[PDB]
Amino acid sequence: THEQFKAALRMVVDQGDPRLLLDSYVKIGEGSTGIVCLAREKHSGRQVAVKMMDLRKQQRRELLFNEVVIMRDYQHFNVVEMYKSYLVGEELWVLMEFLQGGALTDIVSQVRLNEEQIATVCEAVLQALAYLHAQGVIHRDIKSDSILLTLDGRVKLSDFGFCAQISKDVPKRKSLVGTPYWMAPEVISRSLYATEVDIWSLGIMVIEMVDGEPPYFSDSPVQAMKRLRDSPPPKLKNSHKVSPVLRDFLERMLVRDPQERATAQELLDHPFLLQTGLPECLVPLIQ
Ligand SMILES: Cc1nc(Nc2n[nH]c3c2CN(C(=O)N[C@H](CN(C)C)c2ccccc2)C3(C)C)c2sccc2n1
Repeated sequence: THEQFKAALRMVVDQGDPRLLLDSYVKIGEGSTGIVCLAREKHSGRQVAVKMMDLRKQQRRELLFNEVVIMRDYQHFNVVEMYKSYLVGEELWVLMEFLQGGALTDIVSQVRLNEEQIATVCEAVLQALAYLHAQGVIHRDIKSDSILLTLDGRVKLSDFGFCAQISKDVPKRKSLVGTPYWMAPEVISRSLYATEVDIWSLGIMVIEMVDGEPPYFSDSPVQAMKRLRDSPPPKLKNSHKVSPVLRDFLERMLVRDPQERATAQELLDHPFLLQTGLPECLVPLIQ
C-alpha cells in the first residue's frame, strides 16, 4: 500500500519538514518524475536545486529510492552532490547542488564538439563510471541529458533514478530499463546484464557528441529498439570526420558481446584519453 511504501522510503531520508528551512522557491523545470525548483537555504543563503516528486504518480515508485540512496552512498568528483532529502506530504524532495552550465544535451543540439572536448567529457564520465561500477552500481540512463556542467566546465553525472545496485545474490538484472535510443542490445532483449550496458550507452553518447543525435533518432523509440536489438552495431554518420584513435575508442564501446565490450577501466587507459583537455576547454560551449 501507499503508506507502507512511504514508511519504507522514510527510513532513507533526513528527518522532518524542510519547508521552513527554505525560501525563495521558484520552479525552473520539469523532468520525468516531477519538477525542479530553485530555492534558498535560510541558515546559509546557499542556493539549491530541489527535485520534487509525488510518491503516488510514478511509473515505478520503487525507483524513488534511487533518488536518495545512490547519492547518499556514493560521492565522486564527477557525480552530482546531494545535500539532504525529505518526505513532504505525498512528495519526496531531494536537495541537490545547482549546476548552472546546464546539460550536455543542450550543447550538442547546437554544435558538434571537437575531439579534445569529447575526450574531456568522456574522461570525466568514465572516472565516475569506473568508481560506480566498482561498487556494483549500474547507471542505466547514460545519455547527454544526464551530464551536467558547472560554469567552469566541470562535468558531473546525474539522473540516478534508473540505477541498479547489484549484489552477490542478484549479480545481474534483466529488466527493460533505460532510454530507448541509448539502451544496450542485451537490455532490449531482456537478457541478464551488469555494468557493461553503461559502456554501450556511453558509446551512443559519443555518437551524440559527433553527429548531434543518437542512431535511429528519426525512428520511433520502439522501432529504434528493434534495430538496435537485431541489426549490426550502429555507426557514426560523420565517421569520415573523426580521428583513427577516436574511431577505435568508439568501436571498443559499441560491441554487441558484453564481455568483449570494453570496461570503464580499460577505456580510461585508451590512447584517445591522452588528449583530454582542461575543464576550461568546455567553457566556450556554455557561454
Ligand atoms: C532544470 C534546470 N536545471 C539546471 N541545473 C540543475 N542543477 N542541478 C540540477 C539541475 C537539473 N537537475 C535535474 O535533476 N534535472 C533532471 C532532468 N535531467 C535531464 C537532468 C530532473 C528534473 C526533475 C525531475 C526529474 C529529473 C538537478 C540535478 C536537480 C539548469 S542550469 C540552466 C538551466 C537549468 N535548468
